[PDB]
Amino acid sequence: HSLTPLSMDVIRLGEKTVIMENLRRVYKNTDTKDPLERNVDLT
Amino acid sequence: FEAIFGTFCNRLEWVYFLTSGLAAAAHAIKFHDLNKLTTGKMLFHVQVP
Repeated sequence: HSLTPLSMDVIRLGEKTVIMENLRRVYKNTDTKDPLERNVDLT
Repeated sequence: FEAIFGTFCNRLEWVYFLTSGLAAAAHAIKFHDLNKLTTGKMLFHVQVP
């Protein structure tokens, strides 16, 4: 029931505002691949 | 007669290391006893998340 003020970047579009987050800071120098870097197959 | 109007010397201006921005990449340290030693090492200990 308590909130903590933290700062991020916000995009404004279509009368809705969206938080922008680059998760590269989490997966640095570790074994597990960042799931947002996906592979795609086309035939 | 033949006239010698003037004689001139080189007005060469000195240059110095720290006065050049190239020292910005550097970090200059003076070390009198450097002539005695032959090796220099630094050790890094890093663990991963």
